[PDB]
Amino acid sequence: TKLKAPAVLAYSRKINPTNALMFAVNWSDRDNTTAVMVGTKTVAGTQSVRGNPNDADKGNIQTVNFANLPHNKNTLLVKYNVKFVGDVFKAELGGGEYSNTLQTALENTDFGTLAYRYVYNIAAGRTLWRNRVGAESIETVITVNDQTFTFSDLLVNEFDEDVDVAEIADMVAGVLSGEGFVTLKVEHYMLLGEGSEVFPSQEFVENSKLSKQLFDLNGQAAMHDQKIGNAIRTIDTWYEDATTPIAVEPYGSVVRNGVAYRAGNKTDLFTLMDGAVNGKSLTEEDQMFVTANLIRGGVFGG
Amino acid sequence: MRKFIIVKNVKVDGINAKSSDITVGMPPATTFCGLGETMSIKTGIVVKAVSYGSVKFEVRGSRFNTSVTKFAWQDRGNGGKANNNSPIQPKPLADGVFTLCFEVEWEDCAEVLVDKVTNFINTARIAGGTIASFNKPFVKVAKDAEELASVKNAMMPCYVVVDCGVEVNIFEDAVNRKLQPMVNGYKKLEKIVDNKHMRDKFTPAYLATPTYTMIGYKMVSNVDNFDQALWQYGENTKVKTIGGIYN
Amino acid sequence: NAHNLISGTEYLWEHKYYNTFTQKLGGSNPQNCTHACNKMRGGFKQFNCTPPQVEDNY
DNA sequence: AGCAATTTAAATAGGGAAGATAAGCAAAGGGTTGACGAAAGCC
DNA sequence: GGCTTTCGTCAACCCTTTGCTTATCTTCCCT
Repeated sequence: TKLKAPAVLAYSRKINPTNALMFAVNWSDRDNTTAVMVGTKTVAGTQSVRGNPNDADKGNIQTVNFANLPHNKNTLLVKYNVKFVGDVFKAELGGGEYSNTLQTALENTDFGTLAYRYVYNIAAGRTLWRNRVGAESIETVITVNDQTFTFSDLLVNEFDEDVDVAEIADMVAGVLSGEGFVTLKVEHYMLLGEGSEVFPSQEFVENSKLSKQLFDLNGQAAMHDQKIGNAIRTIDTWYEDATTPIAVEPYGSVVRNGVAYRAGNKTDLFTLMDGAVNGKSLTEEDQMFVTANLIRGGVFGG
Repeated sequence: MRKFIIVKNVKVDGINAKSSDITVGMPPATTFCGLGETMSIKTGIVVKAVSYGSVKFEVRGSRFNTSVTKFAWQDRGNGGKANNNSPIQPKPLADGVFTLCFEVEWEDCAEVLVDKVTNFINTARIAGGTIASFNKPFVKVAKDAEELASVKNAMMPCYVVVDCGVEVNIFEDAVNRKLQPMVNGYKKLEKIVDNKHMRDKFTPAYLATPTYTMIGYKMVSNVDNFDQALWQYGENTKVKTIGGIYN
Repeated sequence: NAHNLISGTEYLWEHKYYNTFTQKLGGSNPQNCTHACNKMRGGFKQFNCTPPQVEDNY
């Protein structure tokens, strides 16, 4: 009598960011929006591969895409548009009955602090991945339906209580609890410094002469929307022995650390979804994790 | 001293691609030799050989099956069954743009020869296919061998048929040496004693099984000897090239 | 020729010669045609006699 | 109102880093294309 | 006495997934 998940069950992304375009401004005249071009440089060094103490001194020439602030502007600006979409339990590819019993298994999830963690990850500047390391201050300006919100000092590791993140998260959770959508026009101003080096997203190219190739929109330095969205959904502090917020994944998995924080401890998304559709009463953190996966999206079947 | 008339880019569609039971595709040299003797009958210009090349040729269908023809209820006495679909006997159809080059011997001006060949081709039918279009035929002569090659290269671009001969049989060498098989003629099995259901009552008739030779496609300029591309009626109830087996 | 049809189908399926067409001869139910069409229902192998094309853009 | 000069040489070399991954679903239909033989009204 | 219509009769598969060829070009020479 177990309610098996359909193979075709798939949820769409309901937090849609745009490609985060990266401009250069000063800290005073932020309207002087000059775009940061990706340049290409070729750099000489040494090959210091772990298992090669022979090629060590031979030399190493690498062609890398670089992006820097110009030497007349000390502030990096990052412009993007988060798009929180409601209707969060209607799986656009899933079955009707399984998605309906998952919806009526997850009506009581606290959307307020889910939306607070999303808007906090926007406001504290987690969408600036390496662009926050080394900065006098990080000013986040979010336009939410003709309402400008200003953010100066927010520690990104823990989700502190403040009234502006809660104010934006009020209509973000109102969207995520029901229908409609809300658009967050985000502008980040990092006082990086005069001629400082900025960190755009890097593309994967297989057979290319470039060692590192950055993402460029018509030549302008930019971040990928998936990197920005990963930084939105980096809210998971509810897994086993949680010390830092990780990205919401179906297996709680990060690739760089080489460990899945929710695989092998029956806290992965699929076990809690099968528990939700089979009468196991979920916890508040557990429901919040499952709903965060449902608005991250993904196909969950087979 | 040799004379030729070339009809270039003979776009023909509706070609009966069923060359035989085991060959479907390009019409064989028996078809084009039959076309040559057809003009020997209608126009009176008696034709020794025909060299034919394929500019374009597509058999209607997929890469493994030909598109069958929706048959029409045309036999007598099967009314009542006419509302249902007619049964399909296998006849693949094809389209083809050809280039033909007829060895003729002529004693008048080239204009009346061109007009006679044009008036034939306007009423002709290449392999059961309606001749959709054709360029104005032009007369070229092969006084010597360099002039023979001039006529040869005047059929550009086309893939002519060269005979490569039978070693053991058709299937074996088609896999081994990878050459194409086609009908070079027929083999007579039995005399036909009933001439009532035939085209003529006086012309002697035989049941036949198509003999095949193995052939290759080479572009007309890459053919060294034009006599190896000119097919003609041999005296073995078959057709053959003037130059014999292509080497 | 019947030997050509049957032996060619068997050989060109045996010797992996795939430059061919396949035709079921009798139709929907080939037992009214011929015993070989009745039994070899997969169709007879005939030679794909298409010549090479001339590319127009040259 | 066209006239604008000739030769001569264009740098040798050393390097172009590896380590990770490259999803799992579920679909992919049949509908016509039958000729001989045998009852059986019908000129 | 054929003759033309319609109904009954007799069956049963192992498939394979592009090349075939591959285009018609300057030396002497003197006017």
